[PDB]
Amino acid sequence: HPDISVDVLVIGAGPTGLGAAKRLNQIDGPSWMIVDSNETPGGLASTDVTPEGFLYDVGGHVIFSHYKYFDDCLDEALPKEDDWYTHQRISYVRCQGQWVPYPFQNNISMLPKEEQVKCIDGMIDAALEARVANTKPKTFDEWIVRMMGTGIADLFMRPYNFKVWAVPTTKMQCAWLGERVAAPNLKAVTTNVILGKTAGNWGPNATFRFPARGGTGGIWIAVANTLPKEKTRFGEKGKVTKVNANNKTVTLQDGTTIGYKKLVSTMAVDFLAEAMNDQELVGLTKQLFYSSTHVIGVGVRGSRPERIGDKCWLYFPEDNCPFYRATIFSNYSPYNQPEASAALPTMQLADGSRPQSTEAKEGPYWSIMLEVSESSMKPVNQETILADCIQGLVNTEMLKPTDEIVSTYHRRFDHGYPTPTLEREGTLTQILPKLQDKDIWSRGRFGSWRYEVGNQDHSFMLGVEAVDNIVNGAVELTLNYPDFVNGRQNTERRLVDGAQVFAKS
Amino acid sequence: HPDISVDVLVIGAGPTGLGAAKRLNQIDGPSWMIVDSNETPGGLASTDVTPEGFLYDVGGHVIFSHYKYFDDCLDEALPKEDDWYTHQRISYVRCQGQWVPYPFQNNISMLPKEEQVKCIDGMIDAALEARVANTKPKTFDEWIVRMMGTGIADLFMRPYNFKVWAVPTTKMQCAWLGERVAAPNLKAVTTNVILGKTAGNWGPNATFRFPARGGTGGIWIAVANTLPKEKTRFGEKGKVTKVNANNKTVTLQDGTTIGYKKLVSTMAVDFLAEAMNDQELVGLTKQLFYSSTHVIGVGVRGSRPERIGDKCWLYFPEDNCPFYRATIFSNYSPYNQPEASAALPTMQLADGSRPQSTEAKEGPYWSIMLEVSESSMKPVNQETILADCIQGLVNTEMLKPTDEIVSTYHRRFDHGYPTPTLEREGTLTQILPKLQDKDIWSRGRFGSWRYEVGNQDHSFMLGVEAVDNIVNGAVELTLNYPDFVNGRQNTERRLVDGAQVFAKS
Amino acid sequence: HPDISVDVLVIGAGPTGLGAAKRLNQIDGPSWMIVDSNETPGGLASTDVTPEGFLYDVGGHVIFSHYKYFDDCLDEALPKEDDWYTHQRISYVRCQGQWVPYPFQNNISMLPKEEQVKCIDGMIDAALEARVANTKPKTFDEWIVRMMGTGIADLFMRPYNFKVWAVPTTKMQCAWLGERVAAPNLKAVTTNVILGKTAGNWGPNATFRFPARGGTGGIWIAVANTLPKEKTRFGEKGKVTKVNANNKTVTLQDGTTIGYKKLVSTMAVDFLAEAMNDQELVGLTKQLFYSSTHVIGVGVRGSRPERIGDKCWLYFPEDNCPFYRATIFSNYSPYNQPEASAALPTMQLADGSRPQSTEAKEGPYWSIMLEVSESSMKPVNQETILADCIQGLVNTEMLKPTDEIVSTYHRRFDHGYPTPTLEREGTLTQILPKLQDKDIWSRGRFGSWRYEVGNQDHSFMLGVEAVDNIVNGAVELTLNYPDFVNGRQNTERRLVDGAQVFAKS
Amino acid sequence: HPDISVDVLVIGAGPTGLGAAKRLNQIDGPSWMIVDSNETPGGLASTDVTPEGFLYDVGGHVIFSHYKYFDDCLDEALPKEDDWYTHQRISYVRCQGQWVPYPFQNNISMLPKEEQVKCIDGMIDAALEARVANTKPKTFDEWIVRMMGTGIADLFMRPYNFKVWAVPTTKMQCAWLGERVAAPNLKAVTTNVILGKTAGNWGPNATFRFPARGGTGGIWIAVANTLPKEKTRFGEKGKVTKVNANNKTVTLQDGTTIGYKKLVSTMAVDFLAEAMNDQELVGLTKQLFYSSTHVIGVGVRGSRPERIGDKCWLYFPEDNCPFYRATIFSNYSPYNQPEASAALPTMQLADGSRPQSTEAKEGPYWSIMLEVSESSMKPVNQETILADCIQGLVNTEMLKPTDEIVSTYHRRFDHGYPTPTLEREGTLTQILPKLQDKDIWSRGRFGSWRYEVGNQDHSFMLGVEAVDNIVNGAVELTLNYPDFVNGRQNTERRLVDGAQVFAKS
Repeated sequence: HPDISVDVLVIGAGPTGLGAAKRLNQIDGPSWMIVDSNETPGGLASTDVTPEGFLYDVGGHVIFSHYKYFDDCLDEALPKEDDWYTHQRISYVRCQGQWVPYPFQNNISMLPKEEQVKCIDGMIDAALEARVANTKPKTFDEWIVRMMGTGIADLFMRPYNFKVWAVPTTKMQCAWLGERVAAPNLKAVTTNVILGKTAGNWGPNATFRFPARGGTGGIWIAVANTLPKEKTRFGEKGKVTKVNANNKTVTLQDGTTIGYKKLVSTMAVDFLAEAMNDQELVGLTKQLFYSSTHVIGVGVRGSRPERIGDKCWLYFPEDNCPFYRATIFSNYSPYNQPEASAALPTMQLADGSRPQSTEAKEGPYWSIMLEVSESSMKPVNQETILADCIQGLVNTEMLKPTDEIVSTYHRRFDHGYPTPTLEREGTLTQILPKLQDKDIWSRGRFGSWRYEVGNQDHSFMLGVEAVDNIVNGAVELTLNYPDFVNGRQNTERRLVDGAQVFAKS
Repeated sequence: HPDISVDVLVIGAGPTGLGAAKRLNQIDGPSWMIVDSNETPGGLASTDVTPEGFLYDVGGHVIFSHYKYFDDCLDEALPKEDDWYTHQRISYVRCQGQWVPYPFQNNISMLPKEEQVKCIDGMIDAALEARVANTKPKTFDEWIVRMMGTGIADLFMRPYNFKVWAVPTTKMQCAWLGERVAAPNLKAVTTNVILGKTAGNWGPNATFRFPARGGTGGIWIAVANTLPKEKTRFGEKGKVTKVNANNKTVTLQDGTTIGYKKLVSTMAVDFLAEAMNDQELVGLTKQLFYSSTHVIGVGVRGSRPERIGDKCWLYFPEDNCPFYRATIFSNYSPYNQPEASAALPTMQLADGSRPQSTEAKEGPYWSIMLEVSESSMKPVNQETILADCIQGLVNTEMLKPTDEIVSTYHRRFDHGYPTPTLEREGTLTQILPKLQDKDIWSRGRFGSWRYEVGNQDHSFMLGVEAVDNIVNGAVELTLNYPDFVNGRQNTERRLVDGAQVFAKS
Repeated sequence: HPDISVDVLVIGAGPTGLGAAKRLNQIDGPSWMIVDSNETPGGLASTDVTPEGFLYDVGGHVIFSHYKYFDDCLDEALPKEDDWYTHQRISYVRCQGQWVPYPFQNNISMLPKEEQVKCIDGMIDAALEARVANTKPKTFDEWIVRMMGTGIADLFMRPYNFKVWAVPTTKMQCAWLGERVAAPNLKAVTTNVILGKTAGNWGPNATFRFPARGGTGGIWIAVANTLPKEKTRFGEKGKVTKVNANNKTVTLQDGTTIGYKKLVSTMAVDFLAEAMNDQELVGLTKQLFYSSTHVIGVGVRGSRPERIGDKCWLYFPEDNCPFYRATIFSNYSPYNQPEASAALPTMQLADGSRPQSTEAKEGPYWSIMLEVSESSMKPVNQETILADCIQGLVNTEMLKPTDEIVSTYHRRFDHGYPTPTLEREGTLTQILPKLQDKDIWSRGRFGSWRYEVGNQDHSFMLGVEAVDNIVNGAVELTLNYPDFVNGRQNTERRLVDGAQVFAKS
Repeated sequence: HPDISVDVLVIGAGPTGLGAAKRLNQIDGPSWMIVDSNETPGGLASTDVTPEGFLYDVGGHVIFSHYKYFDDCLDEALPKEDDWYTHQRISYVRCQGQWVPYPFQNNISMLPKEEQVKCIDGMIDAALEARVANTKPKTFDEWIVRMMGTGIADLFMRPYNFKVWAVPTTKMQCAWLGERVAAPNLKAVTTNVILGKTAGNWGPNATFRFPARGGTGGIWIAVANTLPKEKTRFGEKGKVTKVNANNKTVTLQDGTTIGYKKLVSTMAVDFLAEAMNDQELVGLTKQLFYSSTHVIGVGVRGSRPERIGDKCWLYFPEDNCPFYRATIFSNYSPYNQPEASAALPTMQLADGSRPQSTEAKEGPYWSIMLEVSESSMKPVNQETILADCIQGLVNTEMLKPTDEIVSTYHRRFDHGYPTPTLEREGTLTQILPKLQDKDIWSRGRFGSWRYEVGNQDHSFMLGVEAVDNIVNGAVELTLNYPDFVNGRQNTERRLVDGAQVFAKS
């Protein structure tokens, strides 16, 4: 007999676990509890703060929701209008000294005419091939070329994607991209070239909302706060060290044992295999591939520069900087950095020099958040990456050499991106059903390892749907059919369903 | 206040309504009731019997299930191995004096050589066109010709489908057919021709099971018998005559009134609109097209003729008989007709002549069930159709002129097939959301009018998924995504889900 | 017995007859004679002069030679360097207020951007269609739109060709255009649009030579002059009125009879039929279609305007002028108009007004030569066409309203262009063999009626090859295989062949 | 001064040389002479005879004339109807125990059904690929596969062509095949398979004529006999040993010197270079490739067996015989072998054994002529090739083991086929113009090395057209445009041209 027994045990209190917990709490049938090794819930959707008062998410986090249920829970958690700021989804690609509006191909009018020719010629070849194609592309790289042609591929998507995924495009599958035909809109691209037109894919009806305070992490603290505390176990007291799948028992770091009938596990599935002492599963999970993420944060003195303006996130295919993406984090909330009246000494200039003066000066302040990927195919020198990033900011004209840096941040996250390699699906089909047969629902960004359903809303719903499968025999649509859930508005499932309305009568 | 109040009212106890009821009963949450104007549940999945003891379903009813939940309920209803008989899915196409195994194109070796040449030439054209196609077909007819080529299309699918739908193939949409590419398998067809091969699409793996007793109707009587009797009102006492959507009140023939919070309606949506006295909906529903079905049954003295054999159902593209489909119903169960020792006089010979003797003689007996369609584009003389069908059986060499007929059956069903016209969706997307805004779930073969999800299993699940949407916020997948439910094994939803397991503890 | 007998009689001393005569004269074998109704040889390659001293060819005549034999005779006829002027092949298309370098499609960057978009979109459609094309175009019109796409076709080739041929492009064949694939060079076209570039198809090596004196007509007088005078009969005395094909006799206007063994006839073949009093041939030949040509000449006071510059010939697709082509004939030779010291009074201003003064004033002068087509499908008012042309010159900004016109010319040529209609070949393959059966070689622009071998060099060579077929069994390649002779430089036949070298030895 | 001086010297009196001679003789202008090292004209179109009286051509020689001139000279040489026998062009392919009518692909209905399936599947792939093809094949092999698909290519064209050319198909060009599209007639091939039909490409209009006496060589002896004898020098006395291209002098084996103005050389161009002591030409001509031909003749006792019948020539793709082609030479003329009354002993039986009786016995006799190719890529054991051929006759069921062989013949011809390798043209366009610059016209099967114009008529006309180029500036059409001469009836040039008619008056 174990110290604790519940119907459904949830491991992990990032978005996926909290999703499971919210649905269990709403259903209010089977007993349950949720554990996490961290005292603060949120996982990779948490937020750090520097000693100088600059917040950083785990890299650029922008919410786009495909589900009403996720909306209900965020609304419940942060119900006030001033809990949120709304922004247009404004992004550019840095290329040859220019900020090119995303998506890159509709905007090549900004490049020299000789580059436009190369790009259009390439897209003409792709259009003519697509006209007679009768096989689907097999790799990300094939998909990219067929869609963009060679010239456009080489300027952006090819080099950018290696900088993000930390594996060559030729090593990745292309199903995760969805089911749209791999072929150019030659006319649209050419029409904008001819008219000398630029056009971003944002506007009044393409926005996101971002929490007013606490960064992205503020959301998950607040969602977790709506749960009954006695059913949570967050911190050292909730760290899982052993999972005995045959006994349906979990052991915590402090020796506590928890018996379950069903397990929803949201920790990285390779960690789960180890915790299970299951050598066959360990072997299989070791076949999966992932990249690590270095988040670098830079706090800067001054009112926001005109060159920066209302930019949100930015892409960097070029090799004059180590990061693949920069976020103007100070544009997301004025509470992501200190007030103007806060006094801070200059730590260094962007050119790397350090002033002798220790004088604390006032703001205002703005803030840049950078991401650098790492894998066994792309090493990162942790000791110089901060200074390399800062030099990169100078090379891309984001910072002037004389800009005053008042805060810095660097953190490496081991499991950053689950990689859609060619082998991923073959391996997952040997892993997930095996766990399933042991009444283990492994789900989440690393729980089930599928980037195309790896955002905050997807993750949350992987937990919600897992519980719905366990209790109500629901289909796990997000897990098995990402194109299905991503291609529609999912409005049917709500924080208050008919079951609760009828029961309250 | 109404005579009776329930959370969920279900109108109709055909498979769709019975699915809603089974799911409501299993969930055992919201209060509910189910009514039907008929004392015997089953709707179009019911079974009649002649005074001579010959059973007839409402035309050929062969079950292919896409859902475990449906299987669970059938097994619960009729759990004994001897409650069912199993048969291979054996079907042929009557063509030019030959029984051609289905699928037709894989078996044209039975046709004369010069005709094989014309068929293969047509399919080569279709194959060469498919290789460069850059558009999808827009009509059923275009889809047929792209798949088969002209010659093969003209022999079977074109004339057959007119005889089924009672509208030309050029007036129907083709999304209902699913997402497969409209293109020929030229190598499959030529290979069988070169080898002189015939092959049907059946074998030990491709089977169906049929109720031992009571015909298809027997299934639904048994399923209904699992419901709590007190929550059903079947018969004149259960005939709905009025629906007041604004007050959420239903009024029955005998004046009883029922209040509901949510309505699941499975009667034909055009009747529903009439009962709502909603003139706008009456107008829209009159825009829907449907065909009526004449069912003709013929009971025949004699052991099963060799030429008939193990045949199950049969297609008739040709002009020498009015029916589009025949079923050897006596092959489905030995209890679909009287035992050999039962004595019956001969009513007539197949060529229409009087028998030599008027006395009762013994069997054994076999049985043929026929289908003739009717619409505004295809009238049917009810006065002569029985005789025309019988002459058709002689014409197609199903009966010899000498065969002795000991029973006949004819019945017209007004709502037979909901037609996938080009106009169908345009009309339905105006009807269903208006009903939905009134908390009315109109669902079923004519409740929602979509043939591609119009079988017994689809119908049952339309009711189940409607309840699940109402109670648990489930997606109505069968209703909105026919290709999705038909392309997969739906195993998640069970008659005993977690909710019930956890509650029982 | 006839007044004269020769082995080979040549009717007509345009380039074609002169070709036959030149080759007969070189071979110096069979006896021969050449006749023409005009005292001056040259036919449609002759030159008129106005009373004011302005020369006009029969519309734009620019030589491009496919044969060394043709080159040899021109060099013999006019052997001095200063007998000729060399110019680049400079041409433009007048469109929407612009002079657009030929070829039109490589220069649409001069048009408004919105129009550029339409043109490129059309040619994209054309390129994608050509990629899967499995049939050849059957009409001139289909060829055009497949090469250019709709938008580009509509701007130039379609409306221009109707103005030229005086029949719609849908009524003409396309074999005469040669064997190039009807598909666009999409990359060349979009590249120039992207680069904002213009480029004509001329340069230091794309040139023509034009005679220093006497216009094109000067070539043929000089060539004719190299023949033995006593073998020529030019003028009223040389006019053929009757051809008796059965007696192999010809009767001239003055009553003289000529007997022949072989006839090379270069008069229009419809005229030949009438002269033969052959009703079958008369019937067939009037099934052939042709347009008449109006040549309009305008002599203008002043040095060459900058806007005109080095332009040679110009195309006019648009409806603001009646002519289809203009030639800056003063650019071809300084001797095509009077010298600057020559004094001439102004006849009218370009806007039609009277000059201030009637006095004779000095030059210099420049000169424009225009062509207007006429057919039963496109009537021409002979009484207003000159004035309409002059207004057309103002509309197209070739002349200012104030420009001083000092000379005018207008002449109508009945047989101008033999039309490549869809029916042409069907008719010619009935006519030519009947004539051939009577030992009549009917050859030339209207002798054999094929425009694609209808220039000066072709015509000449048609005569040469006819003689070579008659004497030496040579293949009539220019006549039967336009694509052959046009796709190579024909170098083998020379004015001095082995035969004459060995003979003189 | 040289011993003899002529305007035009012809080296070689095979068909090419004789063509030149015949045209020079007709033109009767320049002086000329023709020399040959063999006393009997004919070259590779000569005929040998065994000591037993069996004639053998140099392999199968079947005339198909593209030219009226060639016909004229054959008619003049052998004017009587009894000088020729006419036959249909009957040929078959030996394949898996059967005689398949040519063309192979239209007759695969003869093969086992499973094999027909593989053949049709392969041709289906070829048809679909051809539908979207936009590049031409670059090798003989690519051409074959695109026309036939893999299955069919592998059964006949691939192995047969290696047996013929003695180089792999992947090493040969495909321009020599003409300009017909490389694509299958899928309908014709499947139609014959469906109807179970066979059909040869012969009939009453597909015929050839063969000389009644003296074999093919009889033609050329008779053609040579029409020449003025004093202008010929045939035999050891006419053997060219030295060519001094700079002095325009030729030296014969007996020391005689001949000066020329123009040289028509028909000897193999590699031999010409050596005789010129031109080291550069030697190096170039050594880059050409050729195969040798072994001719094996077999004289057989007996009347023609039924299994042989009216067969003319036969193809052998398979490994069970070393020859690629057999000719039933005794079907071509009754005078190709001894009369029945001729008494000859049996030399061996077809199984290789000694006959029982060594007595001379009577006929009738029939006769088989075989061809085996050899090259550096395909060596042949010359010592055993006769016996291997005879065993091959047994293996292919052409001879019974007991058949009695009364005569054998074997001869190797070093220069047999000029090979259309990928390199051929790059080499020839360096060779032929360099010879042309020296007033040397090198022409013929090995004179100009183009197999596609390498038959008797082609060769003859290469000689004629060379002369016509030299004297009348004619285009050398056969030499430079094989597709042109092969695609039409060349009727213009006759043995009596206009030149001769006019001169005789």
